[PDB]
Amino acid sequence: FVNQHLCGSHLVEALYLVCGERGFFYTPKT
Amino acid sequence: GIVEQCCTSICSLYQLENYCN
Repeated sequence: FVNQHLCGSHLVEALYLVCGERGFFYTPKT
Repeated sequence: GIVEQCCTSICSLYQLENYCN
């Protein structure tokens, strides 16, 4: 069934979109 | 943190927004 989880590059893209010009910090586990 | 909340589980918009600068 359709996946609602945001992981990896998809999570980074999500932050890019929602945070907009505010920006954000991110660190992967891998 | 964001991984457990949004990747392992499912997160809402305001949870995600709270990780922004």
